[PDB]
Amino acid sequence: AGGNRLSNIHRHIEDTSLMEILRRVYRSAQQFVTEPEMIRVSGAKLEVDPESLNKEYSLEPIGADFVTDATKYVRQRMDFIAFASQIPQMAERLNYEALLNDVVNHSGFDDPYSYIV
Amino acid sequence: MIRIKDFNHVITGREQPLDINEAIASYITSRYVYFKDARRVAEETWLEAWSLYSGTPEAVDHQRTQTINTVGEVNNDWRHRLNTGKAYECIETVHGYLMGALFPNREWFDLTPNNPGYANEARIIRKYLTKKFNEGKFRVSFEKYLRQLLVCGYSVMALPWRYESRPYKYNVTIKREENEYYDNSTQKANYRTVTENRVTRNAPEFECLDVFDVYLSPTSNDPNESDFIRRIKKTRADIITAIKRGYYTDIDPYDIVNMSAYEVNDRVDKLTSFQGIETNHPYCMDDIIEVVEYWGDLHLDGVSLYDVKATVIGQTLVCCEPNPFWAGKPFVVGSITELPETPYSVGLLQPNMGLLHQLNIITNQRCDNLELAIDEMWTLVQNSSLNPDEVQVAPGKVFLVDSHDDLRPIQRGGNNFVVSYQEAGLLESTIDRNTGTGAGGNRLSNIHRHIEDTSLMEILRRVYRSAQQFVTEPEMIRVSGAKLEVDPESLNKEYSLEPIGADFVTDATKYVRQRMDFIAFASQIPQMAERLNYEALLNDVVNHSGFDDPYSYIV
Amino acid sequence: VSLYDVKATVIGQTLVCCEPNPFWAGKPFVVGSITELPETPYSVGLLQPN
Amino acid sequence: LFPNREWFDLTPNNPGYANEARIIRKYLTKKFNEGKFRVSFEKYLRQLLVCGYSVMALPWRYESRPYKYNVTIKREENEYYDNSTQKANYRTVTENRVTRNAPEFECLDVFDVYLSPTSNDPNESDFIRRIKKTRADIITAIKRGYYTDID
Amino acid sequence: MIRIKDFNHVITGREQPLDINEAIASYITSRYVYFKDARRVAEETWLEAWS
Repeated sequence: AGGNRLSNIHRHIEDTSLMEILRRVYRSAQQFVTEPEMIRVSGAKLEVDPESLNKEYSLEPIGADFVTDATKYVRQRMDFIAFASQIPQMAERLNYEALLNDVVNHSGFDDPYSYIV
Repeated sequence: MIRIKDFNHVITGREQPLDINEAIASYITSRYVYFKDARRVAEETWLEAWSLYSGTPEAVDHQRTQTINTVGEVNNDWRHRLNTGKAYECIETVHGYLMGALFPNREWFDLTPNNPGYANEARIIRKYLTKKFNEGKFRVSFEKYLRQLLVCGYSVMALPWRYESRPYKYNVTIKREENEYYDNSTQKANYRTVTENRVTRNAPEFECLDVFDVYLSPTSNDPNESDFIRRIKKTRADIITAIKRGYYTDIDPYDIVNMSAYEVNDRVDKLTSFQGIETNHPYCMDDIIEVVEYWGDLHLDGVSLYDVKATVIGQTLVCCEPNPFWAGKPFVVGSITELPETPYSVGLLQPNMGLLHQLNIITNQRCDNLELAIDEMWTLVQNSSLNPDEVQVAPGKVFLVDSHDDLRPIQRGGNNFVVSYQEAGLLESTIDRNTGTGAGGNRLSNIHRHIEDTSLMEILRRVYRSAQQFVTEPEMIRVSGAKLEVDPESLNKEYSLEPIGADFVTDATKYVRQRMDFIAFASQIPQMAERLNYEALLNDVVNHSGFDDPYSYIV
Repeated sequence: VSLYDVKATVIGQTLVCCEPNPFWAGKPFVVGSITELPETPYSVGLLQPN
Repeated sequence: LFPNREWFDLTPNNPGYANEARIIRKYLTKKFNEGKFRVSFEKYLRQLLVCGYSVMALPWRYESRPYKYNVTIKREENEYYDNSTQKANYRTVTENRVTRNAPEFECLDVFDVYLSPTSNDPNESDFIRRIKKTRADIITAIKRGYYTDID
Repeated sequence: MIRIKDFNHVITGREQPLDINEAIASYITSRYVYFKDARRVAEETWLEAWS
């Protein structure tokens, strides 16, 4: 009822204002911020054109539900591994390399590959 | 003179028309006039539904002009111009439920290939469509589209790869700013001049079109296969660009300046006045021209052309060609409650519009009577001592009179407001009970299923077919995360994809669960456990587990 | 002549700046709406119907 | 909209751009924290709810770009003032500072922002803005060469 | 005199305006006036909502 109405309004506002602001901000940052300035502002240790900016250096902004999306992504793999590992003939036939790589990359860490030897 | 053999044509007579361009222009004009004339009552119903939905003094003024037709010979000249917002809240509740059902999460659609050997291409096309939808702001356009559909019972959406929506390159010469910080020696003339290749569009990829500007055939029963007539606002700059590109051929670039100006529809004017913006112009930018765009069949005198796109500027045919889209016209028509003889359906308001008007009338009449029923009044009779300038209320005031009955409060009669309140409550209950916003879940699920099957899935079908037709392998790989000769015949049979909504997760879960249960039953007994094709079982499970690159998980 | 996607600055009936849009993402202004109508850029607020 | 301070994420379309996506996300988070984005968004949303229409101006506008300057000041190198504390004996220094003349994120007024009446997309319409700009800012713009046709 | 070739431009007529700066200034002023005048009722609605 009221929750439904407010959820619809929140969806519309997030899709129209917040995501548009995010899009404008990161595209302007990509246009105007250099590599040394960016790594010096942020915690860390560039030639583009408008055509390629929409093609390969494109980012898609999402709200606070990224934790839920990553949780679903990781849970799909965990359920698949749990089903496959119980049966020996299929347990030997999994690519744990790719499985662990996807899990660590979508586990929500800031430096995920630092946890892989 | 268009080449008739270039079209899907049927020779219906011995003599073909002399000048096919004027013949087609006259046919299109006559069809447009007929479509406008046969839809007169429906447009009035849509406009009064919009007036009921929107709450403004102008909307109330428009509503009070329709109550004679809708409710009947009743009095509606109350000095109260209040609106209850009942239609507004019904539309918003249904809209919120439908948004929640149609886009519950970000993976709201899936493309299942019909040929199992087309899975990689299906996944790549799905990623391309997700990127396309995110870039084209599809959700906002679909929100407008659904609001219009729920209010009017009929809506239209234009999809990308239209001529006005194709992106184009251009050159810009600009002063590039290289430093974040401005110093005391900051001069703009000393900046490096840079010529940049930029890409832009002149029209949105996904657009919600106006029902007062989109016309369908009155005798057609399938809205998506009906003849399509659209009125387009195109600038002289756009027409010059089209002529230079060669899309418009029979019109003069320096006569389009003297070409007739755009005329705004009266219904659109009233709809905008409802919001409070005067689209009526002291000047209309002096730049907008009316364009008549026709999709469908031309039944002329001596020849009939099938599935054509035509463009007319005024009374002259500037474009005429076979439909360049293999999936049909890039316009999707959406309906709520389809009737067996009309292409326009019934909206959520239309069954309840008389009740909405009656509720507004009852509320206004009750307010008019109540404003008079509240005031406390007194009566003073002539006497010798109590003057009318001494009769005022004070705590404990003593009136020095000669008779106790000189000043007396006025006794008001019994007010008949309880019946008005009861009838207003009954009307509100009836409106919520007819709309389905209470059962109610069943009504909303039926509406959601119809909308998903009619509008969203048709949009998905047309968009992925147009992507397969117009998008090349290299740019598709560039757009999607990844590391082509087809024809309309094979397109529907081997390279065919089935679009489904958010229930693909449930489908994959069921598909995996059947195999899981079968394996669990078979593995408990050694005699049957040794006869299982684990290669096939694992392959199907990993392919239907919902991964993006499922074969990367198999050694 | 028709110019597309330009930034212009005017100080009292004189044009003091006119250039192509220097932003690849479009203008740095974001317009927010609540209930978008099919023919208006201005939407419906929460107080407007009431 | 803001249940926690990790209220947004940037997912790259190309899987080879994940590191740069993370750097851009961190840069955007720090910029949002510094530019007082939340208060501006509260004002923006309040205006949007009241009117049904609101406008927000984002950074990298000319009036919001940072600039450097020099100031000559007396640094206080001692924590406690004694009976022989004299400001004239302090160390005179010239410090290089950075600042802005306009906020990076600003909620604009709907009575000062105008759009095209016949446009359907509010974010793709013609934009007209009325700006209160000081003569000092106009002098700075003319000196920097951004304004060329006024004295 | 701004350079037209620097813009995303479309030539719509045979004769370009004599003074492009004044032409653009007049166009912007007319557009501002039109936008302000076409929005008078909505501005009343907004001020009423604020009140």
